[PDB]
Amino acid sequence: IEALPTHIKAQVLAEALPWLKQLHGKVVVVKYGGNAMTDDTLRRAFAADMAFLRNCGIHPVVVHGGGPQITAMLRRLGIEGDFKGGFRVTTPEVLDVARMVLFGQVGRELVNLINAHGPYAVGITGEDAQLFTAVRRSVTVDGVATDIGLVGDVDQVNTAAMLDLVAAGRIPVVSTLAPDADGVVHNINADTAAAAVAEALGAEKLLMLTDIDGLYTRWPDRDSLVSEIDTGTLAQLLPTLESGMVPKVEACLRAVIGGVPSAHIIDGRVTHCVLVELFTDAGTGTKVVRG
Amino acid sequence: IEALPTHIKAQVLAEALPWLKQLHGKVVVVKYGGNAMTDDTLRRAFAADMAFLRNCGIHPVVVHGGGPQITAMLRRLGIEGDFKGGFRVTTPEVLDVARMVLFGQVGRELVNLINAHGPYAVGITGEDAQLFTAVRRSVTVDGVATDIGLVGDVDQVNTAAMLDLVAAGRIPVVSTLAPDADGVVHNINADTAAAAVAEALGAEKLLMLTDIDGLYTRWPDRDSLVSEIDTGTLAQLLPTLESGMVPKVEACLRAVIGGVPSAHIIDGRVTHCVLVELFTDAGTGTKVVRG
Amino acid sequence: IEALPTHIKAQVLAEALPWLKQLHGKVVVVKYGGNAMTDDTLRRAFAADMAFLRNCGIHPVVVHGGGPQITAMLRRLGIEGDFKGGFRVTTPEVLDVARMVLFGQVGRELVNLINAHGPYAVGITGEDAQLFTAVRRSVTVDGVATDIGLVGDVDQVNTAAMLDLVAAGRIPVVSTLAPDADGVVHNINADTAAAAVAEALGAEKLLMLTDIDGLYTRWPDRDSLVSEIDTGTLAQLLPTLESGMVPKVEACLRAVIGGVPSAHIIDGRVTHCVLVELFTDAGTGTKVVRG
Amino acid sequence: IEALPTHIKAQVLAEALPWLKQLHGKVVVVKYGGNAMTDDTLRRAFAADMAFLRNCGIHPVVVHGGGPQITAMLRRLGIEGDFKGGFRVTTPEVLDVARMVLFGQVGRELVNLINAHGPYAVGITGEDAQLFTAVRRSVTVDGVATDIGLVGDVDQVNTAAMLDLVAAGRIPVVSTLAPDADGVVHNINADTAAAAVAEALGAEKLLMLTDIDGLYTRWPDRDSLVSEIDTGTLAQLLPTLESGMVPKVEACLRAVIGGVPSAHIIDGRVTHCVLVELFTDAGTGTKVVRG
Amino acid sequence: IEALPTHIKAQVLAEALPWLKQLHGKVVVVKYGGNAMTDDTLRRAFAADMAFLRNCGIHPVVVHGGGPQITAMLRRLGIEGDFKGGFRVTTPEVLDVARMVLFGQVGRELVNLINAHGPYAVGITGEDAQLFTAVRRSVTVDGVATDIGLVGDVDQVNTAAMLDLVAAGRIPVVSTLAPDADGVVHNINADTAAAAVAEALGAEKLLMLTDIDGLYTRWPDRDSLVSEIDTGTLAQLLPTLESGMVPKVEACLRAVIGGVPSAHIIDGRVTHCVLVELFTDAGTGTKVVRG
Amino acid sequence: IEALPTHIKAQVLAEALPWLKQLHGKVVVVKYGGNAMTDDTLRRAFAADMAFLRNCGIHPVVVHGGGPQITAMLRRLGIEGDFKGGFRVTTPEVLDVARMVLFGQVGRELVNLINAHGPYAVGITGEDAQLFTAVRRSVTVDGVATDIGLVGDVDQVNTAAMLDLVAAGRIPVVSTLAPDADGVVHNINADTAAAAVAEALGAEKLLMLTDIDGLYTRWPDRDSLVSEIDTGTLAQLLPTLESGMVPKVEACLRAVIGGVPSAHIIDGRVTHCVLVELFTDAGTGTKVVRG
Ligand SMILES: N#Cc1c[nH]c2ccccc12
Ligand SMILES: N#Cc1c[nH]c2ccccc12
Ligand SMILES: N#Cc1c[nH]c2ccccc12
Repeated sequence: IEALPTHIKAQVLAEALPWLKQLHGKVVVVKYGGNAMTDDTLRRAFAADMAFLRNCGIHPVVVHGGGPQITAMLRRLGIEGDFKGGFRVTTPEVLDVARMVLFGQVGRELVNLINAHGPYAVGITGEDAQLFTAVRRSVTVDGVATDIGLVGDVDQVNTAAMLDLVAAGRIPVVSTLAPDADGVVHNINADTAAAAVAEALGAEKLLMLTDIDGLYTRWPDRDSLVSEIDTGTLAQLLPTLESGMVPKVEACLRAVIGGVPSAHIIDGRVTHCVLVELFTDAGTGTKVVRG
Repeated sequence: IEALPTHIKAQVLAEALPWLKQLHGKVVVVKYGGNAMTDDTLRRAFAADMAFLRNCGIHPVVVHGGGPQITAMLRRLGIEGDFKGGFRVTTPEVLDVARMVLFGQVGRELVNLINAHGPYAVGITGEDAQLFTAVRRSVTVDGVATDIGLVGDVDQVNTAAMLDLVAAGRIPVVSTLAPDADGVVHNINADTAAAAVAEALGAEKLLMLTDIDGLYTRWPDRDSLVSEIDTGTLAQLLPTLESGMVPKVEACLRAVIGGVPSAHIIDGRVTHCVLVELFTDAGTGTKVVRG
Repeated sequence: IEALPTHIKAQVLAEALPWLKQLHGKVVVVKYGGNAMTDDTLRRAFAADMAFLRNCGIHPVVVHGGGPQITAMLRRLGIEGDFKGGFRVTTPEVLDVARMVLFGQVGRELVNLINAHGPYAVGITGEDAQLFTAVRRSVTVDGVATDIGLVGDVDQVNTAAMLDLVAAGRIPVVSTLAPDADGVVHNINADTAAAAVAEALGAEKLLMLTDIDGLYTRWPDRDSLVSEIDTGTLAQLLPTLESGMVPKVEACLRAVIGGVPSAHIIDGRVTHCVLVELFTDAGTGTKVVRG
Repeated sequence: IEALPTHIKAQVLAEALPWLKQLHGKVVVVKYGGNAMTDDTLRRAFAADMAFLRNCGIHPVVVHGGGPQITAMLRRLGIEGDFKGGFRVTTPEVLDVARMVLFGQVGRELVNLINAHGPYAVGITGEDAQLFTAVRRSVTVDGVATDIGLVGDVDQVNTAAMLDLVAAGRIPVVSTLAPDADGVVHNINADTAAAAVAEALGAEKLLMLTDIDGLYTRWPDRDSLVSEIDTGTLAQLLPTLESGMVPKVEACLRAVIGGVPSAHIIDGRVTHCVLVELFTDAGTGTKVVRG
Repeated sequence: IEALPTHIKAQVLAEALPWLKQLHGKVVVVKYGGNAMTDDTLRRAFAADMAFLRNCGIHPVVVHGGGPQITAMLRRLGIEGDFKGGFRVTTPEVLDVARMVLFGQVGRELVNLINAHGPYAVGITGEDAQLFTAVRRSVTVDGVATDIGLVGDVDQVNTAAMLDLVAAGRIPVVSTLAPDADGVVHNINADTAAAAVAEALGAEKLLMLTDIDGLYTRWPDRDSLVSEIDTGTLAQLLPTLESGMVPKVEACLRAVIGGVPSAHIIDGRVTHCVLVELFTDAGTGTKVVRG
Repeated sequence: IEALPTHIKAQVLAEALPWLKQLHGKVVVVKYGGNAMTDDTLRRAFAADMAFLRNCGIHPVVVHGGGPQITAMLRRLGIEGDFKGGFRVTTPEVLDVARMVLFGQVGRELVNLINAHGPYAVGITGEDAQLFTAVRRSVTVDGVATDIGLVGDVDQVNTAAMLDLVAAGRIPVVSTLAPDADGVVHNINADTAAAAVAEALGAEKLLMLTDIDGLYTRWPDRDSLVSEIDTGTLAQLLPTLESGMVPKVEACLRAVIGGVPSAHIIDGRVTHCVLVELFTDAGTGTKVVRG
């Protein structure tokens, strides 16, 4: 990284300035999962980027997933699953495991990585300070939508308390569990919870780290990768995409329709993807705006 | 509770007033473990008492343990232990389990119980916002003090950040894990961590919930239960007590010598023990002051 | 008070918690007169209860009367009265006496009693900082309503200045005198002034200390004492009650219709009546709500 | 006042500017008694001057007396006095009268006069919010100093609470009564209480309204009126002056020695004496500084 | 100024009080030019009056002109002018000169004069902190309105930033230059800029220092000088006045129609004209109100 | 700038993070002159870098020179100079010119350039709000140090007011003129004024833009350019350097000895020199630390 002439290091730094202005003082929600979360080099870069944002006076909020880690813990504990469609039923037992893996293991790693740069990160769920609630969701399994246990969608968000915590300079690292109106804690899909947090906080950008270059119109035609797309066009192509992309795309729609200026699907396999998507025009992600 | 004449309900309420004045605006650290934590009726009463304090403008801080729950999880996961003396060696594997049980299971239950009364509780470890650090401790096993893995004593405490969180009206529920100066997370004995938090925050009282009526000079002589005792006298009798009481008593000494006006050993088997110790002179606990 | 088992002292304390939550941070206006004001034991209990409220983060405002003390001072000064109906005409001379007795004697005693518990109470009239104004009221004497001198109803209240003084932690002790729009000070009936203060400050409760168990439908039928009643029903029975109860009931109507959630007529002959009405369900008072 | 050329109205206004700068944002304690308090034209001018100060961002504090009004009330009430030396013994009965006359009559008139210009004045004694305490004083009667009842000197002053009330824009009008360390209210000489308030608040000036042109070295030699004098010189001539001037001069000494930059003895028989002493060099008063 | 009896110095000071109340805490914009700006004695008096206002808790804002000083500098620099009608075309060269004379010479003198009394004045243009913008204005020259270069009218004003600077206790001294929406700096007529600042800041008064006794209906009939006039009447006589008075009168109309309670045309040849217009009823100026 | 692989744009951005942390919330004083100030491309880059810093929550303070522009204006005005040694005597006439060129021309250009990115810059001298004072300096001309008119060194700095203006988010652009203790304005060398501002504000870095690669031990030996040097070593080589470097080096010594962690001499001929010196390790400047 040293053979690079310094007059060019200068220019890439200077070229960040219009995005520094656009995001100064603003909320950016980042959904973090996939290989950016399981590879050690990408993890440390991700944590360093959160520290970066925060040392620019930008206000990151991290929502994390952890599907595979829950599955591994359930097998270690010998807890046999029930499955309707392709969905595990989350019994009270499974939720306790989900909660202790998400909040007590996965969240901790990111909190510690970020905090290597300063006292920034703090972990939380909807349970803490009543920051958000859940409502039980059913799923559609080849016809009759059905019940699959303590699985929810975000209900209400304590917008005021959340922004107080951010204005105080903290980086909330959110584990997606929250109580319903009766105090019963549900597990919430992390992609959609990111969308709901972004909308409630008036975020400027939703960033969705995913394990793909970006959105493909006609996968796997290479000459079909899009750079930008509107929600209306993104509605009419939703029924066509691979299973893995549906939650990430529904999140971007639910956010951008909800007033978030842009949602982005970026590649988490790229080192410092966040820095390149926010401060560079050479990003590989795809940007969703309204229309 | 209705056959009680109302002129007497009045008097017990009025008799709380001098302790309301003494504790208004003040920090009270409560170590919470034992049967007050495992029995459902005592749990709900404990949570309701934390809500009480907080609706009197008193500032509770809860430090919780969970030794037995860690042990059960380790057996469920089939993780065989190593033991020096009577101490389990906490390998990196054991700490990950300890942390996920303490923060992701035991802390969650108390947060949810308290939050049934309002948005008060928030869970945290030393990892969050760098609130406190640990330093590795060795243990003395019948002679040569020795190493037993990632087990620590509290090092430094971010007093300012902690009191900000309390002045904001929150009830921190602390899980005793914290990073050392190198970012490596240790498990801290909860009794001694309570003592260190109390001293750092300038608490007015340390409350230590324990499964005994109180301190016995000469157990099991009944006519030996003390009501109050000074630290100097409490130093010279320390080498004489049952194994279970040593950490609770060392905590009270380390706190009261450190400037906390009084530490109390109260019985957690009593419903609403906190209310009776703080707002009543008919408490069964034993109070430690300096001298 | 010591032969009472401690597990029962606990329960009556715990049973206060839902009213602590309901009133935390809220304004409670208390009209204080009668035998709770002239008996020494009831006085000290009343003052101690105001200190209690204030050490729970509740915000009491005390409005006091003093009819009989004015009369005694007038006789001591040999000032002969004029009477239309049953009403003394308050000449400029009588008002100067009323003001100096109410503010300079009766208010002082309560300020001093309360302040024995801390720097809480501060005395005031509408004259101070222009906190409220009066408008001259006429009275109805068996037909033609007529003039009886410098006697008023509360006009406007400086809501902002009043709540600043309360948020500062003070317990205003109000003597009901205020200037009209021309600077001429009037004496205001204390019961109705309490109602107007409660409505202006957005109080949660109006407490009216009176020398009776509570409201009787058909006095003196014992089996006619009510526990709760709505304003509409309380309008249609108003023309039926003893002379002494009319101002206390008109106050509760004017307050509850004005948005105060509940007004209460409680017995000031009961030691710590305030504590039992606020923090106990075994109260003897009668509660007025809208409907 | 109209035949005066306007170029000269201009100059006297401009000539106030260096005292506006000196006193902007500062505390001025004014002892107010005598004929400035009993003549209606001088009263209204005094009140208007307090409003003036306050509309210049200056912070007046008024301490008032009222000796003669107490005496008249005692005679109206037929309360016979006891006298040691020339001093009335203030029994509990006399104090109740003193307090109700000072706070409930004399203070009220000034509060109302000032408040004709805005919501500025608020009345208070040491009893309110524990603003100051008294300590019982004995007197020297031709030899053996002796006890004369509930008469005190100011003990401690709640400097913080007092300046909060002033920074809030209020003009405290102080009646000199305060409780001792046991809650027993004493009457304090107003001249000396003014001196103690001035010293406690870090006032810039003490103003002492008195019924004389100013200090005379050798009364009644006309060519003996002084314009300025230091405390050391003012100590050595104290044993020589008329009885009426001793309390006013002891006040100025106790204040200026206590750090108040200057104390002034001005003539309260002069309309707007305060304005002329503060904003004009043509004052008739006498100024005391240290040395 | 000493042969004046002191009882009369008192009365003129006391007679200022109702204007102190009216303007306490309020914004007063002062247009300053003409002989009050070029004569040394009038300059120092003007600066002293700004200090006066500020030491009364009044908030002056000074807008200054400087037409003749620009002309002299242009001749010193040998820059030949172009003239359409009677108007100099302000080329880029002329504006650089105008800006450096207005901000770098004329503004500096007033800043320094005022600051002799304290740290009050601070100089600024629309360029600083984007405090206001300009829009290019054309002029009407005996028919076809035409372009005369970089000359503007005030466009938008950063009301919030301006009042922050004033609430901080500063006296802004404004040089009328500001950028247009494209960053190109224009010179703004000072009289009309004063009117726009007054309206944007919600000033209580606009003061326009001019070199005349006041407005004459039928100049030069002496018996035609007016003391007060409404905007409607001031519209219909505008087409009749001398060239020099049109900008001063258009300013007063644009301000008073814009909600400023009164605009005043006062004589800047009078020492301390500001003090006499604000704090005296013997002013020679003419007051404009709406109607 | 597009043929650069994006994984490398990422790394140079990520490599800025440790200097973002070091300077977040801190003061950086930048002396700005020379060719970075006269070339249009370097000007716009400089202004953009100030906007950059400010959108990272860093607090730049710009001190500017302008020697050559003063000289040109003096010749345009035909003002003949007097010279002792190589120094122009600054008469009152020369200072008025210096002040109007520095504040009214050179400062304006930078204010406008920076403000193209937002409302950040505000121009000021020591005259404004009494922000700093000067003391007359003499010079040493081949022996006898002598007087050269109204030329000064910075005396006192209003540290509090200056940091208020910066905490408010403003970028002060300072023109080095200030009054002495008698109100007489002096011109201050900009290099040394930068050093004094840096020391007074507790800056983290002093940046000195100069027209050279950096400090040469033995100019013009190329193999003599230093990267870092301590003050003690920088004292003993000071008597050896070219005339142009002495003020820049004396500034760095006076700053670093005064507690500023590092002063830097960087090349203003390099586009975005500020960005490369602060956020890159490939800088060409030379850093001065204490020792
Ligand atoms: N709200 C909230 C919080 C939950 N955990 C925390 C740790 C430090 C500061 C704040 C919070
Ligand atoms: N407002 C008001 C007050 C009237 N008297 C007082 C005494 C202490 C504090 C505040 C006030
Ligand atoms: N806004 C603004 C300012 C422009 N110059 C200033 C000098 C001192 C304080 C504030 C400002």
